[PDB]
Amino acid sequence: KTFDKILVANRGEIACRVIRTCKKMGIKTVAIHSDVDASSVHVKMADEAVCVGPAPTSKSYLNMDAIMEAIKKTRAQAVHPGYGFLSENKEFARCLAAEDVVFIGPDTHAIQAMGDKIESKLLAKKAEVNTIPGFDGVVKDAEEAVRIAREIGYPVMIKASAGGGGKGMRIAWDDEETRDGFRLSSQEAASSFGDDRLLIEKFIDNPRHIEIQVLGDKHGNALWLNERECSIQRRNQKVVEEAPSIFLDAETRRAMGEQAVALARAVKYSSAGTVEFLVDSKKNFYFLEMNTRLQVEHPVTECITGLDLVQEMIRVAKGYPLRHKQADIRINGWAVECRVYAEDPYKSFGLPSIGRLSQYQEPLHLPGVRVDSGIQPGSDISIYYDPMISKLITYGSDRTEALKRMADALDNYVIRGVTHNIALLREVIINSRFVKGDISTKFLSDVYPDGFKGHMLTKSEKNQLLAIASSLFVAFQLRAQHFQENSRMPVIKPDIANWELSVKLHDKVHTVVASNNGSVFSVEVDGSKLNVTSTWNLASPLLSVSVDGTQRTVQCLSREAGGNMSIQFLGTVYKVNILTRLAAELNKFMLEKVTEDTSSVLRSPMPGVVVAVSVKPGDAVAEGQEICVIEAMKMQNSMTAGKTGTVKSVHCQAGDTVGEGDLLVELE
Amino acid sequence: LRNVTASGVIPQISLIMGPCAGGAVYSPALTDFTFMVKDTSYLFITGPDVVKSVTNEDVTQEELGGAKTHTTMSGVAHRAFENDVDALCNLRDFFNYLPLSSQDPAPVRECHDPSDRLVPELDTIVPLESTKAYNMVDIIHSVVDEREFFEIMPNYAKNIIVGFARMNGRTVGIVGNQPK
Ligand SMILES: CC(=O)SCCNC(=O)CCNC(=O)[C@H](O)C(C)(C)COP(=O)(O)OP(=O)(O)OC[C@H]1O[C@@H](n2cnc3c(N)ncnc32)[C@H](O)[C@@H]1OP(=O)(O)O
Repeated sequence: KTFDKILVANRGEIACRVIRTCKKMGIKTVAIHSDVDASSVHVKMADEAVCVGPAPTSKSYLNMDAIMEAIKKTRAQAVHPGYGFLSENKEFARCLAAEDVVFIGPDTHAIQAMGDKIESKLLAKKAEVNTIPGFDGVVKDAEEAVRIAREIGYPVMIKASAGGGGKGMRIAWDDEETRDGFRLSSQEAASSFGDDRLLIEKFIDNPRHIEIQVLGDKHGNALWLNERECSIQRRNQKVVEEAPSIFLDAETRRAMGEQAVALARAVKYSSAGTVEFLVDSKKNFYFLEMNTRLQVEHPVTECITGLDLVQEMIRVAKGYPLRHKQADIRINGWAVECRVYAEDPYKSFGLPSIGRLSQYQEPLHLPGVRVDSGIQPGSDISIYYDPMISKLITYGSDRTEALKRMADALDNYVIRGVTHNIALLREVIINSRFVKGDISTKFLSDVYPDGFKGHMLTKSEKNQLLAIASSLFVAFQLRAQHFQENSRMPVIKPDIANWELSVKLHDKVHTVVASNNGSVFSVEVDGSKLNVTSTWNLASPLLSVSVDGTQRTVQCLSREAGGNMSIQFLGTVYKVNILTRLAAELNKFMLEKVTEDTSSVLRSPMPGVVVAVSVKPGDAVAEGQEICVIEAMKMQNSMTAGKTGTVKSVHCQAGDTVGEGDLLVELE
Repeated sequence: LRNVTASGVIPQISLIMGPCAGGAVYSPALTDFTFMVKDTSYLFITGPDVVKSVTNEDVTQEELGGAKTHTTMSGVAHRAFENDVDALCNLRDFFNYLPLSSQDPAPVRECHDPSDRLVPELDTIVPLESTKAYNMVDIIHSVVDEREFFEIMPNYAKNIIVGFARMNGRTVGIVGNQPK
């Protein structure tokens, strides 16, 4: 029937996906891991595991020789590398095939065929897709810049024959600024890098990035699946994708699907892969690139096609034909996917954090929600690997149902111990341009021109947040009074009919008066009447409240006796300081002393010898990042940074002996 | 005489809210916990005026008997709080842990935290390598009710952790090592 044993050459949720599929198929799965990944989820889910190497991936997941030893040691029949590590490594596939182990993925012909841009462009010309002509020559005269454009098209770009970074580049539409752009570049470019030869090609406006997936067959067949819209991205990495685009009608889907197949059938791509198109504002589709590997955006198409990509790839690798025909591939609903990273969205959109996970709870009780995660509580996330936490997939019958369900899943998704990007995901999906669909590949750069700031509250939302925070504050104050009765010392519950609070938010102080009527608190927030009803279970990480009929989910992350509370509301953490009337009136007499934040000055907490320094000046530093290791008393004391930035100076080197309080490293 | 007689009979808590000199400075030595207010409270027998007059040493009021000295180095004060309002707010919370008298059992309070839940986060805290330190506080916080822990002397004798917490509603005391 199928394989008896498959080895997976990857880690994390992608390895978990294969392990689950194999178990469904009745196939034993072998995992590989590094020494630090020995307790990761995919290692425990697999049937057998082999340790390959140490923490850095170059010696554990890219060490093809050590992996080959594991493959034969366990008598594995086929290898599925997933994506990333050795999915395009030809030397691995070559030496793997030399040993008659079935490789699941592209063959080496497809990897080399798309090895560079020349073969890819030539394929698009042969398969007949698009690849819009440019000018195969140098533009020299003042009238050639416009005459050549007139023959090929309208939107015309002027760029240097070699170079980049604005090396005389200008965007032109009509003939007047095309002539002007050329002559400016042709007379001034010679002063930059000594070259004033200009070329012209054709461009598109507000692009959208659209993928079409193709499933190849070893027998020559190939089918195309529904597209994916992948325009929400930062640092050239996608974060949110939608399957049933919006920029395509039935005819466009067929037209572009056939071209994606035409590429696959002309290189004989008998594997699963993706073809990337760019579409302009006028629905003109242009070829961009052909990808050979299971994409990270393959769990969102499955929810509307009803397929299982890993199951299909394994049967094709065994040698079975495709089990479906094109007429059976349709859109059964809508699906949207969000990638959750252990990153700070404020620090230039996604600066990696370092840490351990103390609380973790996936929203699997909600309808239409599928969470694909490679982590479990008590997992560490570190600098050696892309800080992925999970991929959250939500589907529904329509576009509004899938988006609403996604919003709910994000608020019921508990991640604590690291900094995550839920606030960014929760606001983008509710943005008026996203709901309508006016999204370009530079969407986030125009919405957040000054960086990510967090969810902005309106009048009614501030009243709901104040009412919830005030009612929760009182709920703790009432719980504090309920003791088991001591027969020796009677306890008399204070008859507090009204709680008069002064609730400070960012820079405003609000007047809030609350009273308890059982399960519901009646709260007056600056004259506005709100009724907050809940069960008020104060131990749960997820507190469900109803405020004037509006259903909210909030999380209380921290509490202090001084009135400080950290409450997450609509994905954003808000800091509120709740004092009683009396405490707030007297607190004005306190001196506003301010101390210095010296988080850039990293000193030795413990005497001993310095055995490692992870940095030199100029090195990037994340919060929680290990900087120095000092060893004494048969123990290695790791010193971490409290500030994100770069290193300014390294004051103590490995081999040096330091005492308590000595300066080790100074940050910028 | 009363402070000694009350020992082991009723809790005795002393919060210092300003300077304290002469014989007064000994009452917190007889009570059970001493708390201070940063940059406001002092504990000394004689002031800097006497130190300068008796011996050739130069010292100021904060260096001689300030809250930072007694919570970080001498081990006299159990914790200092930033200001008067925060100091009393935390004092109310601390009070709720203790029985009224030694004749009473540890208080038990309403608790919503299920007593039979697991904490998977503990399985991987302790490294297999003997030379790698870990934070003991991560274990303490995950076990105690609703992850609330009251730490005593956070800045003094950091190699041992002591404090108060609740488990299933009942007040308990926790002692443990800090391998870091
Ligand atoms: C050896 C032993 O253990 S016994 C120690 C004996 N202790 C004392 O007598 C006090 C020690 N020395 C002092 O008096 C110091 O000034 C201290 C300890 C009170 C600290 O001084 P400060 O905190 O600056 O308070 P300060 O003395 O400035 O206060 C001034 C006011 O307090 C009163 N005051 C200050 N010291 C004393 C004192 N020792 N006895 C009675 N009243 C005093 C005064 O009436 C004065 O009145 P004013 O309001 O017109 O100024």
